[PDB]
Formats: sequence, structure tokens, C-alpha cells
Amino acid sequence: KAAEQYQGAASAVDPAHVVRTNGAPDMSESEFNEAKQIYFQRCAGCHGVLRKGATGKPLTPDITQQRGQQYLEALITYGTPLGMPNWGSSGELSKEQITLMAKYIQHTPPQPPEWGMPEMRESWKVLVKPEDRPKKQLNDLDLPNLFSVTLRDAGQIALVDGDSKKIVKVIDTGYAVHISRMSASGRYLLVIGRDARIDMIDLWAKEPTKVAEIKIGIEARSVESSKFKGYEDRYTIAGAYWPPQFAIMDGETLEPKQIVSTRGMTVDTQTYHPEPRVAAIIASHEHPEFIVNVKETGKVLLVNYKDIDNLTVTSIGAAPFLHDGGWDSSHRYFMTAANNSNKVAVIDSKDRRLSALVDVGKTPHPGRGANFVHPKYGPVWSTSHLGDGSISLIGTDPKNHPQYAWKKVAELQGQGGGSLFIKTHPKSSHLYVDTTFNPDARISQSVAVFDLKNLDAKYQVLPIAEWADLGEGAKRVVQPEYNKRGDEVWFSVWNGKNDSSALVVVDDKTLKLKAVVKDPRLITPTGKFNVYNTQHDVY
Amino acid sequence: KAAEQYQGAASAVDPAHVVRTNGAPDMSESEFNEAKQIYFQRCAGCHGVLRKGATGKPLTPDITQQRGQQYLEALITYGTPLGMPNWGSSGELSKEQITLMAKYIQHTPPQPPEWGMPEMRESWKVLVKPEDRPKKQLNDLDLPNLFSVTLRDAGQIALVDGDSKKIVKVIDTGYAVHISRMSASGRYLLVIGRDARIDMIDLWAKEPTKVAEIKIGIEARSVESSKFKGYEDRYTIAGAYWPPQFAIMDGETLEPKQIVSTRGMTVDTQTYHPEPRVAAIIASHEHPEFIVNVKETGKVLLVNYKDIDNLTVTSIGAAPFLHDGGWDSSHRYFMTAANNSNKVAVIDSKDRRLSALVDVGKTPHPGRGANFVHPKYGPVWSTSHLGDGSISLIGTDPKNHPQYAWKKVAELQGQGGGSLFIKTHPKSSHLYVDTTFNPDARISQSVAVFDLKNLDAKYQVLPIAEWADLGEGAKRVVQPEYNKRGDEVWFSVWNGKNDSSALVVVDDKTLKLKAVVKDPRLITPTGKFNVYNTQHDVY
Ligand code: DHE
Ligand code: DHE
Ligand code: HEC
Ligand code: HEC
Repeated sequence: KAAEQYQGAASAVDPAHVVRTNGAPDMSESEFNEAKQIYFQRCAGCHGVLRKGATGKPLTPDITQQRGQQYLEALITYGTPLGMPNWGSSGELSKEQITLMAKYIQHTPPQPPEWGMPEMRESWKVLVKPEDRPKKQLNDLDLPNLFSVTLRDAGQIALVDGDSKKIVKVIDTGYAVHISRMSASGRYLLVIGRDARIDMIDLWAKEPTKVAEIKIGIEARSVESSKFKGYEDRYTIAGAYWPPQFAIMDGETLEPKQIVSTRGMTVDTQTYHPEPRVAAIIASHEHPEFIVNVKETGKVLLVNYKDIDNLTVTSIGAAPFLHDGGWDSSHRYFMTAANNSNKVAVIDSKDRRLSALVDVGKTPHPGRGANFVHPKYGPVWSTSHLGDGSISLIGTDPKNHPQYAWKKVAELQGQGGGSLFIKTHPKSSHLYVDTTFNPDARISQSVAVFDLKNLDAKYQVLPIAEWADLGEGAKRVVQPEYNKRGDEVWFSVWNGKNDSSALVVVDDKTLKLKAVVKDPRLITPTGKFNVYNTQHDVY
Repeated sequence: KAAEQYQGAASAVDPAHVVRTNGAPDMSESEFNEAKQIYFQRCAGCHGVLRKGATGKPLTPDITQQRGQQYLEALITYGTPLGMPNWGSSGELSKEQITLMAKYIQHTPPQPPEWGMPEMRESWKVLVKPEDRPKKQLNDLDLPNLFSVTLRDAGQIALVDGDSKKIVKVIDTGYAVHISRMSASGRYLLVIGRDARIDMIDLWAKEPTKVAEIKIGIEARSVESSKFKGYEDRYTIAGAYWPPQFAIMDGETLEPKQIVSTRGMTVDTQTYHPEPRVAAIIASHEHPEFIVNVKETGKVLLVNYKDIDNLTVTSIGAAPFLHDGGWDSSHRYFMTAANNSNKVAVIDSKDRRLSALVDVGKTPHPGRGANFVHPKYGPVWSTSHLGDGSISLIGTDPKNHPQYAWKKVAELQGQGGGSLFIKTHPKSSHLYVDTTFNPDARISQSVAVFDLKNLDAKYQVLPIAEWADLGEGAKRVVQPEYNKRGDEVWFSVWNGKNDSSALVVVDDKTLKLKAVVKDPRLITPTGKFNVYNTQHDVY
């Protein structure tokens, strides 16, 4: 009764400014569920789960009710030239569906479930206790030259022996695994599906088998291991798309320890954003931290694991829409692309600061990038683009080449836009770039190769898809990846699940076809990650 | 169109797990706003703006629709003995309104507006530029012994002269100012209304005037100034109840610099909490930081301002429901209370960690606390409670008294529960305790005073309200505050806006009535803050 009067004063909030939602077109339970079913299959990626706008404009009731029914239907139908697909013209969605979507986006967005520690512990499993795991490598596999290839639509990954070109094992994982990452010791393989299911695989057991797993969210893209000296296999971190968050777990058993929300203020307008999806994550070699990229808010956070109980985080403003990126040759600056901002943020991991924001081309997509010493400009880091066919070379040596540091020092020209990965290797004198999503078939089925010993000359075209001899299908080639020796470059010919695919190997020394890996179990192969190169960031 | 096919794959989110909210009893616009008004007038204080629950159970659709109309009405009607007021039995609400509330709480919680930089800058006003301000004290007031009193309902504060006992200047401010804090230089007076409006007052002007103002949110409770060596008047920070956030501004002009969301995972369950209100904030004397309390998640954040461009926060976990608190005698340990957890957290600001979690009585409400040297136990910090009449004494000397460090070393007994503040001074041998919200009028209209040179002896009751000679009204006495030289203790006779109030002063040496401050302008006086004691944390 004392506690009653103590909190018995009015809230400073003005009810007239608290807004009730509604005034949308009446639509039944089924009309709504069908619209909801379509929204995540076709729209959520670009517009966001909450519809506050990611790559695309906000689709919340305030704005959609203002536009009204007809503007909405027409827009969804014909699309626009700035990224909005023509769902009606292309005949991808019927007029009836487009009508339901126009009505759906006029209601309050349905709420997706949260996902904290209770759900994480319930999903967590230790398949083989640490004490029951091999003390030595119980097999004759050349682990360093192994490849962890993603069999996207099969919810599996494949361990392919680099020298023999044969599949050594197919392991069940999360659906469409996005990337593979190696532990600092080179013993454990870490794969994470887009569904946020992480699988830890012991490469030492008789046969590479799974020793632990967990689900850190409803949707995810990144996973990483602690690499600072004295912290081998200590912690594993993973970033989720929804909910906006990242989790730190034990690097031996994947036991969840800390969960941190990334919901916050943007760097540009400094207003509140409800869905800042976590993207790339890279382990720092300069301090005991993980370097996390928060997309929609454009913040690079340095999560310090020196004391995992009292988490110290340093919020660095970069630029909106941070995505992928990698280390420069020295492994001190984090070159990451803020793709929809057309800039490349450089994060100094030693001095823990933003070194610069470099203007590049339309929608940079470096992947992890390509590092090499330019004969004139010195040490550079490069990236290709999705929005155009240009290739940016950036200065990454402040000590010996300060006049070029953090500048778009030169530009190269590929086959065209739709590019996703650019590759190279220390031992190699070639530079490869794919064009996976280029709207042309001939271009999307081939890669461009440049001569680093003569960058003035144009690129040669390698007909990767044609070399694979597969037959029908889009046969989109993607992500060049070298072997440990650096004399073989691998490519994935990403064909439909009901079609036939392959991994095409090329002799880097001669640019001649070396081999083609086919197998009924090689369903929709995407990411290939050579152990050594992924473990030691060789790119 | 490359970017279009690039984001064409489906979201990992399951359409079936995204839910539409509704099936709530129909209610017209008029009915919905009548209830929505009542909700923020009477319920949001304890249940929260989004109704996820604070001191009370969550009132969200998933739960309320399960209970149904009958349960809800019956509960709102009679309440519960565990803190939920009997809205119907008391005659406070009608059967018609109660029926409206039971319906309202079965609907989706309406959404309050956000409040970022655009809104803050829009409200930010610099009344007198730093260049046009005085260079020295232009008045002849004894500033250190001045008193900043809250004229709550009047939306103002009065500067009362400690020695003359007269009102020197009444200043217009935000509604129901909660607290007053002094800048490090003792020059500027910082005050903040519950509506989140902050006013900076220069005590050097011929007549104290406001030099800047800003609104940092929809509703708030705290403000603080940087007190680390070399950062006098450098930064001002404020915490907000809604939105869940805190803002850091320029300490000379109040220019908004950084805004940080406090929405996050909880310390106990580690699940997402959409509304973790910011409670107490105290400047660190050990490092250039602010120690912030995040109530619902039970997190103590150490925000370092050495570089406010790239903010560094250390998130220390304490216990659920952090509220108020204050420095131990040495100004190193932040003694804060997790009031609904019945504990007191000790945050070591030097080593930057949770020293301990001490169990206390029901609902500890220390205010800033009371520090004194116990004859047997050594240095102690005390607090009274709102749920019971006890006074817990906790040891605060881990260097010279390890036996009692962080232990509820002993208890004292006051008139009863409903206590809000306990007080003492280094030059004083008395310990005061108010009982502001105690349900018995006589008790709520007086204060208990113990003898620190004889703690075994029972307290003495001082008829503070009765001494004021005001007449009718509740006359709740509140917050014992000392003067510069610690020889008199002030009390606030907080009476209604239409009734008559006063400030009763006691001669600490004789426990006799010394003076009574009355003025037609002294409307609903609540908090009083002696400039010196507030600035130099003398408590
Ligand atoms: C955040 C992120 C990373 C960086 C993680 C890291 O390094 O820590 C990444 C890396 C990658 C890498 C890493 C390669 C590397 O060399 O580092 C691969 C193989 C890859 C295959 C694909 N990604 Fe990726 N990818 C996304 C997210 C990401 N992609 C998307 O959100 C997007 C645009 C939409 C989607 O549907 O996922 C997208 C499209 C694709 C594809 O279409 C690919 C080709 C196939 C697929 O399964 O989705 N992305
Ligand atoms: C977070 C918080 C602090 C700590 C501030 C700091 O140190 O930075 C505080 C301090 C305070 C202080 C500071 C005293 C001090 O010596 O530090 C005062 C005077 C005070 C007067 C009141 N407070 Fe307060 N108070 C709340 C919040 C807070 N009160 C509430 O949420 C609550 C429970 C309900 C409400 O309506 O605000 C509440 C009730 C009250 C009252 O009823 C008082 C007596 C009158 C009023 O205006 O609401 N609270
Ligand atoms: C990315 C590959 C997209 C997908 C998939 C979908 N949309 Fe989109 N949309 C996208 C962009 C970049 C834009 C802006 C384009 C421009 O010219 O400005 C849009 C815009 C919309 C809008 C219009 C918003 C407005 O002006 O108020 C609507 C109504 C919209 N998009 C709807 C929508 C739906 C329902 C989709 C799935 C069936 C969908 N979009 C997919 C990018 C992309
Ligand atoms: C604090 C001073 C409160 C105010 C003001 C209001 N409520 Fe409350 N309520 C409070 C507590 C501490 C509890 C817990 C009761 C217990 O015995 O544990 C409650 C609970 C409710 C409930 C019941 C919820 C449930 O059990 O499902 C309802 C329906 C409820 N309160 C409604 C409500 C309304 C509409 C109020 C304002 C008009 C209101 N509460 C004020 C604390 C406080």
C-alpha cells in the first residue's frame, strides 16, 4: 500500500502521441497468412522483417496507407529501375497475390519470435564431450588442403580433398550454410546455416564428425573464432539477422555465455533502428576482441572477450549497410564494404579506430577481398562490385606509401556488374573475379582473370561452366578459392538442386582446366573454404 | 537487376511463427482513447509503457486474452495484496472504466514516439552563449549554501538561501523536476523534469538564469555531470525511462553528441527486454566515465567519455530492478539498490566490477544513502526501505575491515515502511529517516532520528509536519537534507498543490525547531539539494 502510492503518479507520456494502429483493408485469416507466406519468401530480404527498410524503403502502415491501395498494386506490379523487382510484369506474382500484398503491407507487421538463452540452451547439444575427443589426429587426411564446400539446398557441407579431388565425407548441417570458418588451432571446422544453426566438426576424429551444435537465432550469416595469441579455441561468436544480436559461446563446447542485442541508433541520422542485422565478423590479432559489423546502423563494434562476464564494447561509426570484408596483407586493417553507401570502411584494429571511408563503385562486394603488391602504387586491397563492372584497388600501406593510403589508387574493368568475389594468392600472379548474378548467361557462367605482372592488359575469359560439361541450367559460377600451395584455383558451378553441378579446378600456372569434380551428392555447391587459407586468412 | 536476383532467396524466418495480434474485444475510437489515457495516468508507472511489465506482471495480449474479460475486471476491481491497487473497491474507477481497461489491455500496446537527434536538436536551445556569460560571480550570494528545491506541480524550482531561509529566485523548468545536480565547477545547476526537459542554470549571472535547455526523451529521471579530474563541465548525461536510452551532451551548451539505446538482454534470464528504463546515474571519480543503471535488465554500464566519438561501454551485470544509490564514504563503491530484488549491488568503480550483491529488507530505497563510521563495524553505508521499517547497515571497508566488507552488518528500526530517504553528515552525530509513503498519517508526517553515539537506544520522533503549522492536507514529509556546515537539517512538507506547504528546518545540535520556510510560491516542494553537499557528494 506504500508501494502503491509511491508509484501512483502519472506517466509523463502524452496518450495523444501514443498511436493505435489500423484503418487497413479488412482481410481474413487466410488472406493474411498467404500474404505473410509470400512476404518472407520474396520481400523480407530487401525490405526487412519489421519493414523499417533495409536495402529498400520502409513499408510500415504510416507510409503504405498514405500511398494507398492502387499506388501499392501498381508499384509492386511494374517495379522500379532502382532495385524493386517487377512482380507483375514478370508474371512472378498473380494480380490476386499482388492485391493481397498491397493489403498486407498496410497492416501492422506481424511479430517474429525472440530468441534468448532459454532457446539457445534448449537447442544446444554436446555430441562428443571434450574429454572423449581424440588427443591426436586419428586419420591420414591432409587437413590443411581440405575444402569445406557448401551443398546449399541439401542442408549439408562436403569435405573435398584438394589433391585427389574426391569427396571424403558429407555431413548434415543447417539449411543453406553460408560460410565455413576454421578454429585458430586448425582442428575444428565451424559452419553456420542461414537458420542460425551452428555445427562444430572435429577434423581429428577417425572420420570428421560433429562434436557440438546450437541455434543462435532465427536467421544468421556469420560465425567466427577467437584468434588473439593465448586464446586459441577459447570462444566462438555468431551474428544473427533476426533478432538483431550476436552470441558468444565457449569455443570448445559451444555453450552459450553472452547474448548482446544490436538494436540501436544509426550513425547517419542518429535515430532509432529496430532491425540492425549483424553481418561480417573478424577476429582481431591485435587485441582480445571480435570485430562485429552492424549493418543498418553502420557501426563496427570491438567486442572484448578478455573478461566475458563484464563485456566491454567499443562502438565505431563507419557507414550504413556494412556487409563483408577482410584483412589487408598485414592483418591490421579491416577492409569492409558498406555496399549500399558505395564506400569501403577501413578499421584500424591496432589503434582501434576508423582510418577512413573510401568512395568506390556501385554496391562494392569484395567478399574478403584480394591483396597484392601493385608495381607502382605499392600494397593494395581490391574489391569488385555488384552494381558495375569496375574493380577498385586501394592503398593499404601508411608507412611506406602514405600518399596512397586509403585512396582508390587505380581501377580495373571486368566483364560487368553482378560480381561477388575477387581472388588472388601470395604465390600466384593472377587475379580472378566472378560475375555470378550478371543478367547475361555467358558472363555469369565465366570468370575474368587479370595479369598482375601486366595490369594494363585486358582480362582473359575462362569458360568455367562450359568446361564443366553439365548441360541444362543457369550454371552460375561463383567464388574463386585457391588451394594451400596456391597453384590451383577452384570454382563452383552453382546449378539448380534438380540439375547437375560441379567444382571446376584450374591450373593457376597455365590457366588451363585441371579437373572437374562431379558427384550425385554435390547439390547446389556454393562456398568452398580451404582449411589452411581460411584458417590463416590467406587472401 | 543483379542486385535483385542477389537478394531473391527466401528469409530463414518461418511465416507460420510470425503472428498477427488480435481477437480482442471490439472498442470504438472514443472508448480506446479513454482507456489509453487512463492507462498512462494510472497504470504505466508500474506496468510500463509497452506493458512487458515492470514492478507488475506483463499485460500483453498473449497473457490478458488467456485470462479473459472476467478475470481482468475482477482483478482490476479488487487488486492483489502484493502491490496491485484495488481500482474498483476504492471507488477510484467505475465498473464502466474497469470494463474499458480489461478490453484495452487485450489489444496490441499502442506505440509511443521515438526521440533521437532530429528531435533533440530541434528542442535544443542555447539561451546565453558561453562567450556572453559572466567570467566571475556577479552576485553576492553564498552559492555553496544555496538550496535547489523542486516546486513539483508548478513546473519550477526555487533557489532558497540556506542562512536567510528566503526564496532568492524562482525558475521555470520541466514538469515535476526529479533531481538537481551540480556541475564539477560548482557554477552550473543542472535540473531535469520527468518529461525529460533539462535546464542548465548559471549561478554567476547577476541573477541566476538558464543558459541552455533540451529535451532528451519522452520521460526521464536523471542527469549528471562529468567529475573526473580534468573534465569539469565537459559532459552532461541524462537517462530516459522512455525511450529506453541515455544521451550525452556538451557540458557548456548542452549540445547533443551521442544517444545510446538501452534495449537489451536481461541479467537474470538473458532474454530480450524492449523497455529497460534508465534509473540512477553517477559520475566516476576513478576513470572518465559515467556509471549508469538500467533498471529492468539489471545492468550497470560504465560509459567512458575520454572519446565520445567512438563510445566504449563496459556492461557489468548486477541484479534486476536497479534504481537509486550512492557513493560509499570513500567515493569508490557505488552502493545501488535493486529494490524489487530486495538487494543492494556494490559496483567497484576502480577495478570496474560487481564487488557483491547484499541481501536487505523489502524494497530498499537508499536515495544516495547515509555514510558513517560504526563504533564496532567500521565504515558503513545505510539504507531504509519502502516495504518494511528496517535500516540495513552494510560494511564498506574491504581494506581495513575484510570481516564486514559487503555484509549486512546490522539493522536499526524506524517507525515503519514507506520510507524514502535516510540521511547524515560527517560533522553530525544524528541519522534521520523519513516515512513519506507510510499509510498512517502521523507516521508519514514525521521523521525518526537515531543517535550515532548510541545506536542501541530507540529513535526519537520529530513532528516535522506538525511544526509547520499548515492546517489541512496529507502533509507528507520528505527527504532530510543538510546544509553546507552540517548543523541544520532540512525537510520538505510536501502538501497538495491547492493546500499549503513549507520547508521545516531543524537545529541538528539540539534537535529543536530552527525555522519554517513558507511562501505563496512554494508549491508542492519535494526534493531539496544543497549546492555544496550535492556537488561534493557529502552524504
Ligand atoms: C553477412 C554475409 C557474409 C559475410 C560473413 C562473414 O564473412 O563473416 C557473406 C559471405 C558469403 C560467402 C563467403 C565467401 C568468402 O570468401 O568469404 C559466401 C560463399 C556467400 C554465399 C552467398 N551469399 Fe553471402 N549473402 C548475405 C550475407 C553475407 N554473405 C546476404 O544477406 C545475401 C545478400 C542474401 C542471402 O540470401 O543470403 C547473400 C547472398 C549470397 C548468395 O546468394 C550466395 C552466393 C549463396 C547463398 O547460399 O546465399 N556469402
Ligand atoms: C531513478 C530515480 C531516482 C534516482 C535519480 C538519480 O539519482 O539519478 C530518483 C530520485 C529521487 C530524488 C532524489 C533524491 C536524492 O537525494 O538523490 C527525489 C527528491 C525524488 C522524488 C520523488 N520520487 Fe524519485 N521516483 C522514481 C525515480 C527515481 N527517483 C520513480 O520512478 C518513482 C518510483 C515514481 C515516480 O512517479 O517517479 C519515484 C518516486 C518519487 C516520488 O514520489 C517523489 C517523492 C516525488 C516526485 O516528484 O515523484 N526521487
Ligand atoms: C530487393 C532485391 C527487393 C525485393 C526482393 C523487393 N523489393 Fe520492394 N523495393 C526495393 C527497393 C530498393 C525499392 C525502392 C526503389 C525505388 O525506385 O525507389 C522498393 C520499393 C518498394 C515499394 C515502394 C515503396 C514506396 O515508395 O512507398 C513497395 C510498395 C515495395 N517495394 C514492395 C515490395 C514487396 C511487397 C515485395 C515482395 C513481393 C518487394 N518489394 C520485394 C527492393 C526490393
Ligand atoms: C503499482 C503501484 C501498480 C499500479 C499503479 C497498477 N498495477 Fe496492476 N499490478 C501491479 C502488481 C505488482 C501486480 C502483481 C499482482 C500480484 O499479486 O502478483 C499487478 C497485476 C495486474 C494485473 C494482473 C495480471 C495477471 O495476473 O495476469 C492486471 C490485470 C493489472 N495489474 C492491471 C492494471 C491496470 C489496468 C492498472 C491501472 C488502471 C494497474 N494494473 C495499475 C502493480 C500495479
